[PDB]
Amino acid sequence: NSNKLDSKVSGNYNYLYRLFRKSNLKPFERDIS
Amino acid sequence: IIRGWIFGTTLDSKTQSLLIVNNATNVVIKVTFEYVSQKNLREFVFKNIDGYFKIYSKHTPLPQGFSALEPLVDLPIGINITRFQTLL
Amino acid sequence: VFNATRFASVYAWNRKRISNCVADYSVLFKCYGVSPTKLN
Amino acid sequence: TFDDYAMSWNSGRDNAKDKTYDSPGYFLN
Repeated sequence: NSNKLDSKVSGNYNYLYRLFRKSNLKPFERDIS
Repeated sequence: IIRGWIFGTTLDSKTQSLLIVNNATNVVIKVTFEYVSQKNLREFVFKNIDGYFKIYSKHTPLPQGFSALEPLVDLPIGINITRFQTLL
Repeated sequence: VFNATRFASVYAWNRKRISNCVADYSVLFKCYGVSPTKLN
Repeated sequence: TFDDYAMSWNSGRDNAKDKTYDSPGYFLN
C-alpha cells in the first residue's frame, strides 16, 4: 500500500486503467491504444 | 535487397507495431521498446508467444538439403502481431 | 524500480530488464514456482 | 531528472523542486 506516496486530497488522476475492451488480453500483452 | 520487416496488427498509428531493419552497420528494433545489435541463402524463423518475439536464423552458401537454424534473440515487445511485410 | 517517485499506470504498465548484475533480494510477496527465502 | 518532478510533471514546462512528482503526493509535499 502506497498511501503516503500517492493519496491526494482532491483525487489523483495520474493512474488510469482500461475499463472496457473487445476481448481479454493475452498473457504479457500491452494495449496503449 | 532484403533488409528487414514490420510487424503489427493494423500498421497504423492507432495500434502499436514492431519494426526491424538490418542496416549495413547495425540492426535496429523499435516498437515502448528499442533495441540495437550487430548466392547466399538466409533462413529465419519468427515466433510470438507470451509477449515474447523470438527469432532464429541460419546462413548458407529452395535447396534440397538439411540445415538447422540457431536462435538469435527474444524481445519483450508485448504486442499482438497479425501481419508483416518485408522491407525492400 | 522500487524507490521510483512515480509508477506507470496499470493500462500502460512499465517493464524493465534486469541484466548482468548481482540480485540481492534481502533489500526487499507471493512467489509461484519458487520460494522467496531461497531467491538469493 | 527534471521530468519526474513538479515545479505537475505531466502539466495536468518542458520535460525534455517539490519532493513529490506532482500534487497527488499530498502527504510528502
